[PDB]
Amino acid sequence: DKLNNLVLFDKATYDKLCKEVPNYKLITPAVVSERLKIRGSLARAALQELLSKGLIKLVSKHRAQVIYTRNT
Amino acid sequence: QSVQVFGRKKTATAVAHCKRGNGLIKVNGRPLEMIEPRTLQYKLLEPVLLLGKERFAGVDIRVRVKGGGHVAQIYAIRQSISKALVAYYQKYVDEASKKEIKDILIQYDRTLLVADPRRCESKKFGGPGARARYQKSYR
Amino acid sequence: LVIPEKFQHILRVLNTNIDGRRKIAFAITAIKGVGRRYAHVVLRKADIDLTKRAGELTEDEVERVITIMQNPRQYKIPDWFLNRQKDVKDGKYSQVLANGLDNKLREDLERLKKIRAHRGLRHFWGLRVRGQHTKTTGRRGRT
Amino acid sequence: FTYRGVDLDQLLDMSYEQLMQLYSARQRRRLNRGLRRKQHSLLKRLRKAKKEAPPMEKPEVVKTHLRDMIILPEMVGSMVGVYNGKTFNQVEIKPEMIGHYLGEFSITYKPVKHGRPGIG
Amino acid sequence: DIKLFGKWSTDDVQINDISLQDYIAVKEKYAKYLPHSAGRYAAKRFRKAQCPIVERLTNSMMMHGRNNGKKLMTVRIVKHAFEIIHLLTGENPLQVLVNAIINSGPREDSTRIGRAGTVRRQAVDVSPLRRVNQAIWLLCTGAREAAFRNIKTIAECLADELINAAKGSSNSYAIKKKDELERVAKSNR
Amino acid sequence: HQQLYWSHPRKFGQGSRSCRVCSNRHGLIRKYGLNMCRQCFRQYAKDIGFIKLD
RNA sequence: AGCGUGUGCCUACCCUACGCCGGCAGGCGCGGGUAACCCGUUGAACCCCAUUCGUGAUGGGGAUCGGGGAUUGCAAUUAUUCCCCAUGAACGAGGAAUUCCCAGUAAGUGCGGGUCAUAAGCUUGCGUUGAUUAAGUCCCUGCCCUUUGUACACACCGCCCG
Ligand SMILES: [Zn+2]
Repeated sequence: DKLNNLVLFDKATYDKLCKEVPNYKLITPAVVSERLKIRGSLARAALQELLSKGLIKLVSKHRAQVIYTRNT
Repeated sequence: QSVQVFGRKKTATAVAHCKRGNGLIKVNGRPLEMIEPRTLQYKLLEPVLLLGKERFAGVDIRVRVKGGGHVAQIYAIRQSISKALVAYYQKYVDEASKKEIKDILIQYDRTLLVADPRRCESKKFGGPGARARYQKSYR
Repeated sequence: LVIPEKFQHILRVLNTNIDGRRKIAFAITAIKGVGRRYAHVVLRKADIDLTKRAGELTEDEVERVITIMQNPRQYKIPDWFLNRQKDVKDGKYSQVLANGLDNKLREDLERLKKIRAHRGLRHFWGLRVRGQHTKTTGRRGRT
Repeated sequence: FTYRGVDLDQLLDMSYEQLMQLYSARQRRRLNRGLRRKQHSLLKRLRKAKKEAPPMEKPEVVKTHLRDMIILPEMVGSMVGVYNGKTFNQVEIKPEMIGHYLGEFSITYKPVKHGRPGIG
Repeated sequence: DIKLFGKWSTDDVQINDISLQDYIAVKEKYAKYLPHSAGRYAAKRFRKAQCPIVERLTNSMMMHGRNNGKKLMTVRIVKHAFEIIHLLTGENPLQVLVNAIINSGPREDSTRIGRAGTVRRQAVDVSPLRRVNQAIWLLCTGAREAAFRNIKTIAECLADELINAAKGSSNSYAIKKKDELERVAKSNR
Repeated sequence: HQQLYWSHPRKFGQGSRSCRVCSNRHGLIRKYGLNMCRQCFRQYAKDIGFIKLD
C-alpha cells in the first residue's frame, strides 16, 4: 500500500525516537523510516542531533549510507 | 645515485624518481593519502604496507603520472613504486635484498612488476564496437 | 526542529489546493505558472530560509510571497523570468498564474483562429504544430 | 485595437527603425538585414492600389509570389494574393496579423481525410 | 598481516563443507587489502577458482544495465555491507560470507530435454563450482530485487540477506530458490 | 534574362559543389581538399597514393 | 584521456587563446596557428567526495504546447538550430516472437571524423570504467564430407494420383 509518513516531529513518536534508538545496535536512515513510520529526511536530520547528544556512536558516514550504533 | 623507472597500465605512464632520501613518497607533488580515489588508497599503499616503512626509509619518491584514467593511474603508480624500489636495491644494494623484496612483491600480485599488456580492440563496421554487431531483422 | 503545532496542512493560495507538508520551494510548484525555478527566486527575494516546510510559515511570510507573484517587477526579478515577456496586446511584462494561464493561452490560440493562420488551424484540427513528422508518431488517442 | 500597447494610428507613422523594436526576433532581424529590391516594389504596388481605390471600396486583389513578406502595419486592409504552389489565394489583411509572414495564409496542401486502407 | 579493508582479518574464517574447500578462496594467501584486483581470471577455464570470492561478489553486484561498469560503486557497497553485517551479528563478517555461499547453492539441478513446447526434464548432480557460481548469483539478485522500489538501500538489503542465507532462513530470496530448484529436481529424480 | 538566369545565390549548400571528374553533386569527399565523388575517389585512390593497409 | 581536424584552383565557407559587455544563447576588439611551434598539459563524461530529496506518477520522466531573446542565411512561416521562463502526457521493466556476443569482450560513458552557410537521436573511428557465464554439443537452425534411395534434373518451391 502507499506510504503515509510524517514530515515533522510528532508528540508520541518523539518519545519513540529518544529511548530505543540508543537501544538498537544498528541505526540507519532507512530502518528508522520503516520502524517509526517517518520520511527519510527526519531520519537523516533528526538522527544527526543524537550524535551531538553524545548518546549514539557514529560508525561510518557516506553520501548514500549512514551507520549509527549505540554506545557500550 | 638516482633511479627512474616507469609503471604502466592501459595508457597511463607513472614514472618514479628514487634518490637517497628519508621516505616522503609523493605523487605529482602531493602525499599518497590525498590521492583522490581514496577507495583504492590501499591499492596505492600496497608496496609500503607489505614491505614495511623501514625498507622505504632510505629513499624519496616523487611520482609523476599522465594518461589514462583514475583506476588506470592507480595501477600505474603502484607498479612504478615497486619497480623503482627493486631497481634501487639492484643498483645500490645487493642482489639478495632485491630477491627478498621481489619474492614478496611477486607473491602478492605479479602486476607489481610485469606490465598488463591488454589494450582496447578496434571498432569494426557492422557493429557498435569490436565484437558486437548491429541488430538484424527478417523478411 | 521540534514538534510543530500551528500546522496549516493545506494552503489555499490562488484557488489551488497546494501541499503543506512538502518543502517550501516545491510546494509553490503545484500551481500553474510556477515551476521549480521560479519559486526559488521568489523565495530568495522574500528572504526566507528554504530548509523549512510549508506548514510552519507565519502568515506575514505567507502573504509576502504571494504579493511578489502579483507584481514581481518591483522586487528586481528580471524580465527573462516572466511567463509572458512582451505581450502582443499591451506589451507588458508579467508572470501569468493559475487562474489566467488557461484564460490567456486560450486567447492566444483563438487569436490565431480568427486570423485563419497556419498554426491556429493546425491547433484546430488537433494535429502537431511545431513541424514534427506526422506519419509514424502521435498515434495514441487518435482514431 | 493595439499591438504591444500602441494603437494602429501611431503604427502608420511609426518610423522604420522604431517599429523594429516592437517585433519579434525573426522579424526584427529581417528588418535589420533589410527589405530587398523585389520587396520595396510590392509596397509601392500596394500604395498604387490604395490611392487609386475608391474611398468606400477596398482595393483590387493583387497577385504575389512573395510568401516571405512580413505584414507591416502600413499594409493593413489590402487584398493581396499569395501563391500556394498552384493558385493565387485571396488574402485580406486585418490589423491583428501584423507580425506574421504572408505565406502562412495560402495553405500549401490539401488537409488529409483518409480513405479505406488497402493492402497494408 | 593482511586485513580486508584494513580491518577484517581472515585467520578465524572456517569453511565448513569439503565440497567447496578447494574452490572458495581466501583463508591463506588470497588475503587482499581490497576486492579490486583487475586480474585476468577469465583467461582460462577453472582459473576463476583462484580469485578472492569478495571480488566474485563485487563483480556480480554490478549486473544490471545501468551499473555495468561501476566497480568502485560496488566495492563501497560491499564495504558498507561489511559494517552492517558486523553490527547485526557481532563477529567476523567473512565467516558469514562463506556460510552464505555454502548454504545457498543447490546440489541437484534438472536438465531440460524435450521438443518445441514439451518439457520432460531429468535430475542430475551439481558441480561444486557451479554451486559457487549459483550461490553468489542468487544472493546478489536477492539483494537487487528486494531493494528496487524500497526505502532500504543496497547495503542494508545485501547485508540482511547475507546473514539470512547464513542462518538458512526461508525469508531470504537465495534459500527460497535453492529449495525449489531441488524440489522440482526431486519431482523427477 | 541578364539579371536572370544564373542569378540565384549559389554561395554555399549542396548544389554549389560538384565532383571534379564526374561533375556530380552527391556523395562528395571534401576532406583534405579532394572534392571527388565517393565513387570516383575509389577509382583513382591508388593513383593519389591512398593505399588500403588495414 | 585517446584517435583526430583546422584559413580551401573554381569557392563564398575555420580551429580559435585572451580582455571587455551580457543570466544565458551570443556581441565587440584583439592575438596565434598552412600546425609535435597555436587552440592544447587537448584542465571530456560516467567515475570519486560533500548537501538536499525520501518510495508517491514525487523533485523520476521529459513528450506536447504559450510567450520572449540570439546567431546562420538572399529567404527560417509547415516551428533550421540555439538560449530563458512556463505547461508537465505516456511510461511501474514489458505477451507471442526475436537479435548480438568469449576478454580489455558485453554493457556503461563521453570525444573526434563524414555529412556541415546552419546542424547528429545516424554512421565511422577513439579512449575511459569494466564484468557474469563457456572452454562444449549436434537438440534446433544451417554448411560440409562419406556410404545410398530416387520414375528428381527451365532439380522437393520437384515429379505426380484420383
Ligand atoms: Zn564523381
